[PDB]
Formats: sequence, C-alpha cells, structure tokens
Amino acid sequence: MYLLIVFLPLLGSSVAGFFGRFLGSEGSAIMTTTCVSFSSILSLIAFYEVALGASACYLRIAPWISSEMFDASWGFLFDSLTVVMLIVVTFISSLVHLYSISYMSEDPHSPRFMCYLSIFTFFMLMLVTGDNFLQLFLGWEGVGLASYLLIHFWFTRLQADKAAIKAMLVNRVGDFGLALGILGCFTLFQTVDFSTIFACASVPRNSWIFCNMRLNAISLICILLFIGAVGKSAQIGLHTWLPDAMEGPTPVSALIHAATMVTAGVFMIARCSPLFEYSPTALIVITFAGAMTSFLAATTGILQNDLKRVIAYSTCSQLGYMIFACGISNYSVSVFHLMNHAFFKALLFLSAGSVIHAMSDEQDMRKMGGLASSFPLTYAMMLIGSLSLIGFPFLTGFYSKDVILELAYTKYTISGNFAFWLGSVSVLFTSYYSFRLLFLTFLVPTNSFGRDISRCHDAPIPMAIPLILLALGSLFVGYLAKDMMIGLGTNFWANSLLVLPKNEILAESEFAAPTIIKLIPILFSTLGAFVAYNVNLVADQFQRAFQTSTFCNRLYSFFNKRWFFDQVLNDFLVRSFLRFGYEVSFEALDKGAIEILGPYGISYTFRRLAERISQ
Amino acid sequence: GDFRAKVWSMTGGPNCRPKHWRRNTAIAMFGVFLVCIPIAKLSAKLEQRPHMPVRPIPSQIWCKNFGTKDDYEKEH
Amino acid sequence: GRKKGLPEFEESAPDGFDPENPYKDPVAMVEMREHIVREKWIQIEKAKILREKVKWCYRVEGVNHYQKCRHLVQQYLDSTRGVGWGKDHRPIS
Amino acid sequence: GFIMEFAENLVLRLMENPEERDRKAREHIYEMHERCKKIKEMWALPIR
Amino acid sequence: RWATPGHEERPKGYFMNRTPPAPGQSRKWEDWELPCYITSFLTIVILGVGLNAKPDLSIETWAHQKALERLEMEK
Amino acid sequence: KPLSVNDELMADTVGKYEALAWLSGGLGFFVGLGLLAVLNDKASKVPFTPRVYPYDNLRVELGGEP
Amino acid sequence: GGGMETNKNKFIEDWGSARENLEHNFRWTRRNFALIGIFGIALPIIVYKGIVKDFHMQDEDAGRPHRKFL
Amino acid sequence: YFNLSGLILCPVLGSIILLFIPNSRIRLIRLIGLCASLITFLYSLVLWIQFDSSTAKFQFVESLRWLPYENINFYLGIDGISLFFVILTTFLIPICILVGWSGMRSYGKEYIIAFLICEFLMIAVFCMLDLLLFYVFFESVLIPMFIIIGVWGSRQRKIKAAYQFFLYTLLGSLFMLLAILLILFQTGTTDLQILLTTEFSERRQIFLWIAFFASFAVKVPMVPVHIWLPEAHVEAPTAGSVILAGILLKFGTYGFLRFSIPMFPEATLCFTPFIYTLSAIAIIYTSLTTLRQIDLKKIIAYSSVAHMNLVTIGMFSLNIQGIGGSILLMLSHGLVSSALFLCVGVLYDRHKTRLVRYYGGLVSTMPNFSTIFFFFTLANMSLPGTSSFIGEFLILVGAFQRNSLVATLAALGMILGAAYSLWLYNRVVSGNLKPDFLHKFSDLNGREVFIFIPFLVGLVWMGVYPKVFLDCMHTSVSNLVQHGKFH
Ligand SMILES: CCCCCCCCCCCCCCCCCC(=O)O[C@@H](COC(=O)CCCCCCCCCCCCCCC)COP(=O)(O)OCC[N+](C)(C)C
Ligand SMILES: CCCCCCCCCCCCCCCCCCCC(=O)O[C@H](COC(=O)CCCCCCCCCCCCCC)COP(=O)(O)OCCN
Repeated sequence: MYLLIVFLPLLGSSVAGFFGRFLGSEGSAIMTTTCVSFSSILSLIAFYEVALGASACYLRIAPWISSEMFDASWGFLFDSLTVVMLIVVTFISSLVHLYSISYMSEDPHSPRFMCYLSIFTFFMLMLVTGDNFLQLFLGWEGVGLASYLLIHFWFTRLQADKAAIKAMLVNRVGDFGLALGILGCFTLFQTVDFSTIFACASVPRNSWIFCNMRLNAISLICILLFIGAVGKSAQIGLHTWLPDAMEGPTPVSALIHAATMVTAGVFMIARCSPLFEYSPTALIVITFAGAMTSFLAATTGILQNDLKRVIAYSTCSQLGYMIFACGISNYSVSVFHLMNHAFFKALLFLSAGSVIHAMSDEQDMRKMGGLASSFPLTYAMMLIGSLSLIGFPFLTGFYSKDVILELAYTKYTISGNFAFWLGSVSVLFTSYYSFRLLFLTFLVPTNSFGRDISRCHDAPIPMAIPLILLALGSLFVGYLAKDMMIGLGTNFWANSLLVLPKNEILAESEFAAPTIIKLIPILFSTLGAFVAYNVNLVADQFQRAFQTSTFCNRLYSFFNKRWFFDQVLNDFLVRSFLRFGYEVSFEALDKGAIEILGPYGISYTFRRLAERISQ
Repeated sequence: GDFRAKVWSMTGGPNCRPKHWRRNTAIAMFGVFLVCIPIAKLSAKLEQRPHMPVRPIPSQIWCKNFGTKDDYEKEH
Repeated sequence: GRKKGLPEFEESAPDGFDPENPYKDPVAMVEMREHIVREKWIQIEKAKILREKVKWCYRVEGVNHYQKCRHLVQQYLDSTRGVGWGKDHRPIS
Repeated sequence: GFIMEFAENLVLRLMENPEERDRKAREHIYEMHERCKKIKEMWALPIR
Repeated sequence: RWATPGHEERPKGYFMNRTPPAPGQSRKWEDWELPCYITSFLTIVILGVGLNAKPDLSIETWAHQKALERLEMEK
Repeated sequence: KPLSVNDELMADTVGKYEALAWLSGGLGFFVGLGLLAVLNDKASKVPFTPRVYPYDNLRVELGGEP
Repeated sequence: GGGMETNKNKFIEDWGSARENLEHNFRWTRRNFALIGIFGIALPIIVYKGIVKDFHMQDEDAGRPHRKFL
Repeated sequence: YFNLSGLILCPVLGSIILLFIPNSRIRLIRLIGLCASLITFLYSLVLWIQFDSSTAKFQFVESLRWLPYENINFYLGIDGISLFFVILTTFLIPICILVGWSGMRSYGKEYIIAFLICEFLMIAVFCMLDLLLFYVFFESVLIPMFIIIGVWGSRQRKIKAAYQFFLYTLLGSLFMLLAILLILFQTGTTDLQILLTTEFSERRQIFLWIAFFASFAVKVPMVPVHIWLPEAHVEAPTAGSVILAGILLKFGTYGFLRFSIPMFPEATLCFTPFIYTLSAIAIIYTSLTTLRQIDLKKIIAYSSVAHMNLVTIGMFSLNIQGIGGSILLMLSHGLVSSALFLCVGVLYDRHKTRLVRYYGGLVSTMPNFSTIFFFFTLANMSLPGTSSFIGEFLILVGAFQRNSLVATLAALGMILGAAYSLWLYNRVVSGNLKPDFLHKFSDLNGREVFIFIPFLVGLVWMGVYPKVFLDCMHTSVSNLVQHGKFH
C-alpha cells in the first residue's frame, strides 16, 4: 500500500506522456489527477497509520549500488517526519492538478504539462521517502530537473529558457555541495543509510584534512550539506533563481516553488537533525543564513509591482524563517511552519493566478484595481491567505511564526540575537508588502483598461475547489496541528527529530519572557498595514521626491533590482567565466601554442630540410 | 497551424482531442489498475513494521511483518 | 561443468610463501594475493552484518537507541577501522 | 518442466571446471618461467 | 467540453513518418528488420533466462556465508 | 554585416562597479548588525541558569558509560 | 525548394570558418605570453602543490613520515 | 562450447565472405555484414553467461605459438575488466553498419569490410595477455581507421586530420615499443602473468612507466595532446565517430588498467599526484572550453575528454570504489557518447550542417528526436537513474577517500558538465523555428527509432540496477587493487 503512494504519480506520468495521443487533453488530465488523488488518500491512511498509530514502516526493494561497503539500496523510510511531508506534498500536488484542469483549458499542450507535474510529484515523493543519502540525492536532483522542464514549458519564450537555465545552474551548485556532503558522510561511517549514520553520529570526534585545511569531520559534513540546502531553498548565498523562475505557468509557481522543492532544504536539515545536532558550528551558520535571507527577501519584496514576483519574495522570507528556526535546534517548529506555509502560500499563488487568468494575463499591480466587487470569492481567498501570511492572531500563520520569534528571543547567544532582530523587522516588512499587494490589486480606484474589465470571469468549479480546500486548511490546520507538533513533550515525532537535552528551549519560550515580546509581531504587522494603507489608499503621493532626490532614485533601484544581485553577480562571475572559456582556454592554451611546437606549426621545417638533401 | 497536423508526437500535439478519448480513458484506468495490483502485492510482502500499532490499523489486514524484527541481535 | 552450489575455496595460507622475499615463488604469490583478498572480503561482510545489526537496533529501539545500541555501535566502528582498501587506515593482515 | 530448471542445468554444464583451470594456470606459470630462464641463458651465448 | 466527441479521428502525423500501406495490404518489412528483431528477441531471452538462472557465484555471497559463520563461532 | 567573433553569449541605469559598491554597502549593513549583536553580549544576560538533568545529565541515556 | 539541405548564409559560414581556422592567428604578443605562462604554467603548479601538501598533511596526521612523491 | 577463438574468427569470416562478392549485389553485402555483426554480438553475450566471477585467473585462455621457442605467443584471455569492453566493441559494430544503411550504395563493400576488420582488431586488443602482441593489435587499428577517415571523409580536410592522427599515434607507439623491448630483454618473456610476478628495479620503473604513459596518454587525451581528437573526430563519418569515441578512446584507460596500474605498483604511487594534477585541470579546462564551441560534433567531442579524464582519477585511486566505479563510467560513456553522435548524425544526414546557429525549434517538427535527444542529454550530465551517475559518483567516493582536494576539483566537472549539456539542448531543440535557413523536416525513421532502443534500455538498466555488472567485476578488480601489497 506504501509503494502505491510513490508509484501512482509515476504511472500516471508514464501513461499521460507515452499515450497522450489516445487520451487527448481530457484523458491525460483525468489520468494524472486520479492517480495523484489516489496517492493523496493513500497518504491520508498513511498518516492515520504511521504518525497517529506510532508504527513506522521500513521497506527495501532491491540493492541499487553495491560496492565493498558503499550500499545505497532502493529503500523507503516512512516515519513521522516523512508522513507529514507526504500529506503536504501529495495533497498540494492533487489540488494543483485539479486547478490546472481549468487553468490549462485553452493551452494547446496541456497533456505534457500534466505529465511534467506528475513526474515532479513522483520525484518529490522519492525525495521525502528516502532511506539513503543517494535515493535522497536521486529525488533531490530529479526535482531540479522537473522544475527546469516546467519553467520553460513555453519553450518559444526566451526569458523562460534563461530562467530555467539559471535555476539549473544554481541547483547544480547546490547539488555539488550536497554531493560533497554525502561523500563526507561515507568517509566517516562507511555507510549512506540514515539509520546507521544517525545511530553512529555521536562517536566520531576526529579531524580531517580538507582542501589544505584541518577541520572537524562532522562540522565540515554539516556545512557541506547546508550548502546544498541553501542551493535548493534559495537562501542568502544562492536565491536569485527563485524570483526569475516565475516565468512558468502559475500552477508551476504554486507547487514547484511555494509548497515543495523550496522546503526540500528544510526537510533535509530536519531529517539530518540527528547529525546536525553534533556540530554546533554549523547551527550558527544556518541561523545567520536564515536571518539574512528573511530580512533580504522582506526588503526586496516591498517595491515590486509584478503580482507573481511579490509572492516569491514572501516565499523566500518564509523559507529563511524556517531555516533559522532549524538553526535554534528546534526542528519541530520548522516543520510545523513548513506545513503551515505550504497552505497559505499555495492559496496565495492559486488566487493570484485566478486573478491573472481572468485579467487577460495582466500581471502588473499598477494596472489593476477595484477588483473586490468583481471578484468576490478570489478577493476573500486572498484576504484569508494574506492574513495568515502576516500572522494574524489565532490563525495558521500565528501558531508558527510567533513561536519561531519567541524561540529566537530566548536563544541567549550572539547568533540568536541577530536572527531575532532580523526576523522582527521582517515581520513589519512582510505586513507592508502583503497589505500593499492586497490594496493595489483589489481596493484602490480602478487603474486597469476598459478591455480587461469587460472580459472578466471569476474562478469556475475546477479552480475553486482547491482554493476552498486551501482556505479551510489555512483557517484550521495550524490550530489542529499546534498541539501534536510544537507541544511540550510530544511524542508525535518519535525518533524522526532529535533535539539534544542541552539545547532545548521550548519550555522557556512560553513562560520565560515578557508579554511584550509575544506581542511584537502583532504590533509590527499593524504598523506595516497602517503604513501600506497611508501610502497607497490615501496619500498626496510625494513621489516627486523620487523625481528630485538622486539618492531616493538609486535607493528605489536598489530594492527593486534584487539588491543588485543579478547585475553584479552576472558581470563578475558569469561574464568572467564566459571570457575564461574563450579568451584563454580556447584562444591560447590549445589554439596554436601546442600547434606551433607540435607537428605542423614549426615541425614543417622538414619541407625546408628534406629539400636540402640534394646537396 | 497547417504543418503541425502532419507531425506525430507521443503526447498528441497541440489541441489534441481524439474522437474516442472516452473509451481510451476507460482502458487506461484499467491498465493502470492491472499494473498496480502486483505493486501492491509486492509492497505488502517486503514491508516491515517493528512496532505494534496503538490501535488496529488497516495494514494488518494484508501485511504480516508486525513485531518481527524485535530480535535485532540475530539480524543478517 | 562446475558442481551445483556455492564456490568452494580452501581457507589456508599457501605454504611456501615467505614475506621476507615475496618475489621468490610466483605461484605462492598469486595464491597469497587471492587468499588475502578473500579474508579482506570476509572482514567487509562481517562489518556489513554488524551494520545491519546496528541498523535494526536503531529502528526497533527508537529513542532509547543511545543506551541499547551502544554495544553494537562500538563493535561496528571497531570493525570498520580495518575494512580494507579504504582510508589510509590499512590493516596489517 | 519449467524453463528455469533446464536453464540452470544448462548453465551449470556450460560453465568451466574450476580445479583444472587453476591447475593449468599454475603449470603455465611454471613452464613459462623455466622457458624464460633457458631463453635468457640462450641469449647469454657469445657470438664467437 | 467533457462530453462532446473529439474531432481528430486519427492521431496527427504518421508513426515513424511512414505512409500507411495500401488497403488490404501490409507494411512490407525492410531487409534489416527481421534479423534485427530476431536478434533483439534472442538477446532478451538469453539475458532474462540466463542471468536469472546462472548460479549466484560471487565474492559478496561466499564471503557473506563465511563471515556469517565465523561471526557466530567467536561466541 | 559580418558576425562578431564573440557572437555566442549576447539594470541599464547603473554600472558594474557602482552597483558592486551598493551591494557592498548592503552586505556591510548585515556585517555591522552582526558586530552590534556581538557587542550586545546577550550570553551574559540570560535570565535562567543552564538546565540540569537528573542521573548525571542523562549520561547513560545519552550514550555515556554505564 | 525541394531540398532539406540548409540555405547556408555567407556571414554565418565565414564566421564559423574564421572561428575554426584560429590556429594561424597568433602574433606572439605579451598578452598571449603572459596568459599561457600564467594560466598554463602556474595553475598546474599550484594544483600539484595542493595535492602534494594534502598527501603530506594526511601522512603527518597518522604519524607516518612523508611519502617521497618524486 | 563458446571460446575466444570463435568470437574472433566470426568477423574474419564476415570480412572474407564480402571480399569475394560482386559490388553490384549491394543488398547481399549489407545483409551478410549485418548478420556477421549480429552473430558476433550474440557470441559475446553468450560468453558473458559462462563467465565465472569468483576467480582472478584469466578465463577462456587460448594459446598459439608465435616465436619458435615459445618466448612470445598468442595468449588470449578475458577477466572481469575486459569482458564488458569486448561486449561493447561487438555491440557497437552492428549499430555502425545500420547507420550507413541508406547511403551504402556509394560506399560499397569496402565500408563493411573495413568495419569488420576493425571489429576483428579491437576484439583481440581486449583479449591479449601478451605485452608485445597487445602492441601489435594496439597499432593495427590505424590502417582501417586511416582508410575510414580518408576515403569517406566529409571535406578536403580529411588529408590533414588523418596525417595528424597517424603521426601522433606513431610517435606514441614507438616510444612505447622501446619500453616493451627493454622489458622483453630484461625479463626474458612478454607474458602478462609472468611480467606481474617479476620484481622491477626501482630505477627502471620510472622510465618504463613514462614510456608507457607516452603512448597511452595520447589515446586518453590528458592535456597537451587533445588537439588531434577534435579535428579527426569532426572530419569523420557518422559511424566513424562512434568507433573513435566508443572504443578507440578506451584503449588508453584499458592499457593503464592492464599494464600500468598492477606492472609497476611502486611507480604508480609516485606518479599519483601527477595524474591527479593533469586530470583535475583537464576536467576544468575542457568542460569550460566546451561552452565556446559552435560545432555540434565539436561540443560532444569535448564532452568525452572531461568524462574520460574523470575516469583516470578513478583508476589511480586504487580502491574498489575508484577502480570499480571507473569501469562503469566507460561502459556508460561508450553508450551515452556514442548515442549522442547518432543524434548529431541524424541531424547531419538530413540537413548537411553542424553549426548550432542553424538549428532551433526542432521540438515542434522532430518531437521523437527531441525526446530521445533530451534523454541522452540527461545521461551526459550525470543524472541519477542513468548509467553515468553510478560511475561518476563511485569515482568521487573512491578519490575522496584518497585525496579530498582532487575529489573537490573533479566535482566541479558535473557543475560545468550540466551547463553546456542543457545549454546545447536549449539551442538545438527548444526555441523558435528559422524558416529562412531550413524548412523541410523529417523525424526519426524506423532505423533511428530501433537503433536508439538498445541504448535506451542499456542505459537505465545499468543506471537503476548496476549490480549485474558490478558483481561480475569485484573479484577481478579487488585483485587489481593490491598487487605488491601483502597486508
Ligand atoms: C531518466 C531519469 C529521469 C527521467 C525524467 C523524465 C522527465 C521527462 C523527460 C522527457 C520529457 C520530454 C522533453 C523532451 C521533449 C520536449 C517536448 C516534446 O516535444 O515531447 C513530445 C513528446 O511527448 C513527450 O514529452 C514524451 C516524453 C515524456 C513522457 C514520457 C515520460 C515517462 C515517465 C518518465 C520516465 C519514467 C521513469 C522516470 C524515473 C526514472 C511532446 O510534444 P508536444 O507536447 O505535443 O508539443 C510539441 C509540438 N509538436 C506537437 C508540434 C511537436
Ligand atoms: C520499447 C522501449 C521504449 C523505451 C523503454 C525505456 C526503458 C524501459 C525499460 C527499462 C529497462 C528494463 C531493464 C530492467 C531493469 C531493472 C531490472 C534489472 C535486471 C534484474 O534485476 O535481473 C537481473 C538480470 O536479469 C534480467 O532480467 C536481464 C534481462 C534484461 C534485458 C535487457 C536487454 C538490454 C540490451 C542491451 C544490450 C547491450 C548491453 C550493454 C553492453 C538478474 O538479477 P541478479 O543478478 O540479482 O540474479 C539473481 C539470480 N539469483
């Protein structure tokens, strides 16, 4: 019954892609939707059975790689952590499949889109249900391949291809980091299986020689794994791919980049917690990177005008929050916020796509307004999603973000203070741009054109059922799962997550701090909402400062253009490497220098030597 | 266009809609169901549950490896 | 026509081979090489069996695996030091 | 009666005999080393 | 949309870009198809029936049953 | 119109060096905030003593010597 | 136009021929000398020193004397 | 009883039968050549079945006297290392025959005869256990390949490329032959099993190792001598490139595995940093030069140098993960790379061009080709579930255990390998069409669909269950790891 969970999306993809000519645009949708939905219900029984029944299942099919001791078999591991990711990934995938039935109603190549979605779901399931470090790597790179394929689903566009290739390059650096980490894991424990590594993760206390440096064996492995996590989760080091990856279809944004494949890094950190717990040096790096990513995305997302791009920076900020929540060695809260966000961010993307599709694919907030009366349902749904995202009290986003912030406060260390400060300011910024997105799209006086308003149609049934289900989730699931995941002394996780007794600060997070700290996110959210209203709905529009102050214009350009990452990084790395490819390696090393000392550059003097033999 | 109707693709092409996609759809389900039976039978055989469930779970109807690995000292 | 069943190898050091001057009797040299390979593979498989024991101790015990699998973990890590053609830690066979 | 039985009894018949292979290898090494020694001594012969 | 019969009676484009043969006739095979197909059939037969029926002679099996024997004799 | 030799690889308001300076300032903001966090010294202001566990800080249950 | 062969362009064909006939395009200037003497004479030396020193530090950690890699 | 004699005699009979057949009977020539190639392939597959995987002794040994005093003689034998090479070199020939099926009327009988003589010469190379005769069949391949490059070349450049390749091969060959002669004079014989039990004085190991490296490094182009490979490869027929990249690039690594890594265990250790240095920069330089190439066949030809230099890192690691994982990469490379040249050959046969600029938007006109081309693009970029990843990862874990720095540098190879591999696919397949340049299209025919099928099956079968190949080699590669070691 558990192999069916993983292989139903694979069979659906293999049918809809190999025999889509016989099923058409409707049969290919039915196959994939039915297969993923059956996998989702099977994941529901898996949750009732493993997570709630407290009986994990371990399933090994056949050995994959069998060297002397490099054994990485075809093993599947379903524990409490895996099942949560299953019920998130597969449920969101089924809802996205149902959404795309009506979204891809006029696009010609709908069957290939659904085949790609099913193969992506299959790769994500192989990622989450991975017993080894290699099956995990198999899914970790198949998910990148599927995202690349889906980003340029419209191959005729040029921006889509550029975004897809940039995403592949960034994910390739991440994969290099992950591969180095996996190589480090095998050199220590002589195994790649999770059970043996997590069982023997405490004994080794030796030092290695890595790249002319003497480092700690466990710390180096943890840092190398975190490099891969940064690559996939779009953290401070490698994140420029995610905002550019919005050139794909909206359902691609809602599943490929909102709920899944950005939480892959967080899931890998949480799963490898019995190993990250013994390298305190790596936790500092994780905390710093998460705080930096959250603040940077929050600052970048406040001046964007594209509807889809604003939400991408919200996703980046939420992933940063999860990352430095893992950095405080509290993985239960990280997974809780992951599951919470996978609801009210998928809802946000789906509602934004519903607005865009009805607006003749208009993506600029400067050219929409007064849509609240025209789009009642979608306005309500985006209101629910935004209120959950900002962390409105007694809502799905309130039971996780507030806990993360108060936990960061009570981590009385140098790294914890930095994360607390950045996560506190990011709440204000998140409230500001979330409410700006809500205000400009729906409540400001109309700025659109006559043709867009004339051709308006709200979401039909296939695009409304997933929305309503996600709204119910974003209303109640956080409260329902608050007790089992971030409760005191809960045994829901069982052995999935390990938190050492020394670094356990969950109890003090609740009653050790002033009540003001527990109300800082709400006050900052209210301040951000007030600022957004006062700058958008009613204002003299002092933008003349942006037309008279040179610094203000450059400051506006700094936040708008992703902190000048794409421009600077391109010129100083990509262009430099492109020159390094031709102007030296091809132009001088192997062009004529070998030739001139080779067989014909100067060795053709035999013509000037053999002809002289007549003497 | 005019030439894309002369190109054979496995996926079906742009705006593909065969006259008998209803019958083909029904066959595809039955084929998927037939290939899913051995996978389910295989899964119920190679799966291991070291821990007895708190409450009677549906997997006890077919799976039989419940509380078998408790003697891990004699594992191969 | 080989007999049905597993291969049979004589488990004894080939007489006539002396480590003082290995390049003295060539047949004893190749026999000794094959023999040494065989015991290194035996050690590898013993380490693999101990790894399986640790693997199923971690899963059956659960949270209590730190005190119940300590005896197995130290045996497995002691048996993985002299595996064979691995890290610079090479067994003196 | 089944394909597997005949197939395995055929593969077991096709496979080579191990003891004679090792014996042939050992005798080959002996004879080759002896012939090598005689050939080197042959080369040691002077022209005159 | 979900009830109307489709318009494409047969999939667009011929398979392998070969026109269907004359009515009441058959696709005449090329000079290479039959030897290649009998080769591909014999390859599958030999590999499936030969690799699965050859004895499990390996150094990861003899060594496994020798280590499993010496691991208990130590007690 | 002969093609260029490097005809295989082909934020306009800023230059590469000026934008690099802006990026350096933006990252120096993070560095300065980290230095401020170091200067705060939150470790010495913890309001509770380190948690003490029974049975010698759970030595046996954490893999210690029995 | 009953031919599958490409309608090759003079500009593209000449550009490709020039990009493939670069063997005879050195002038032996200081740029080429410096380039081949740095990124073809020094980087290999740096890398070789890196591996040799990595082996040396691996050797000293185990207490075994350095291996003569020459 | 299937032995090495029949497997080698089958191409002989195939080439002799076509030698005395009138050229007007074009059909009969093709049928007999294809039948001979298929019979040889089935013979190799049968030889796989009866291969013992528990003994390091050479199997199916055959002897034929060469000198009157049996000093040197034709000793044929296979082990776990060279068995799969024989299988691959017998499997690639029928594909090469099928490539030139349509246009065979112009080539004539001299095409199949040349390819069958090639197969005869390459089968004996992987089966010889005599150092001298391994050199004789090592350099007998030049004549058929010289003829293939020259007679059936594309443009007038075929004279230059053939000369350059021939000159490089000769300069390597004779400098190796001097070392072989010095070994013969000192030891007395040239039998491999005798040369592996003879102690070499430490001073003679360096000189002989360098002399052997001179000939082998040319056929596994390290850094100074990968300038003949691109020109000779581009100026070659579609089937000619498959032989050059599929097999002819596997002589250097096989020569290292058979005659260098064992006969000089002490010399190999001393030169290990030297090989790591050359291979690390070759991976970095070649995978970077590939980005700035404009010829379709000159990009994939640069994808082999990076892959083949990743193999020499694995062999010199001297462990089961390294040496054992390097063999899978060459089998994977022999299938992935040779399949990519079939994809380029498909494009070149229809549209007589190779510049990437002329190609674009083929996803809308050649969808079956795009699906097949994409799959081998994934294999070339080391995707899990493909045969390349298993070899690529096993080499990395085999070199990290010996030197963490060289495994780090070699890990950037897959960073750059995934860069041009997908970027080429985006240019050629994805994008908009260019009706100004080319407007008539035809997707894969019956031959092309069928030809790619064994590559598709043999690439995932090795990629998801490589245990079938691995378990046949561990007994043979473990005896290779330690030869001078006795502890
Ligand atoms: C190898 C391990 C990883 C496997 C990943 C598989 C991911 C899919 C890989 C192939 C995807 C296809 C990309 C190359 C072709 C580009 C699109 C294309 O042309 O394909 C055709 C053919 O359709 C396909 O894409 C079939 C390939 C994908 C379906 C088969 C996948 C089966 C499941 C994946 C493999 C199963 C195991 C995976 C796990 C190891 C579709 O054409 P249309 O959508 O109709 O539009 C083109 C316009 N015109 C019609 C005019 C030509
Ligand atoms: C129409 C196609 C359209 C595209 C299709 C795309 C690809 C789809 C098919 C994927 C490939 C399927 C291959 C099977 C892979 C998984 C099974 C691995 C094989 C396996 O486990 O069985 C082993 C071999 O038996 C066997 O079953 C061997 C039979 C395999 C035949 C494969 C023939 C490939 C021909 C390649 C020729 C060149 C070869 C390379 C040189 C024996 O297992 P064991 O060792 O444990 O024994 C235990 C005895 N107690």
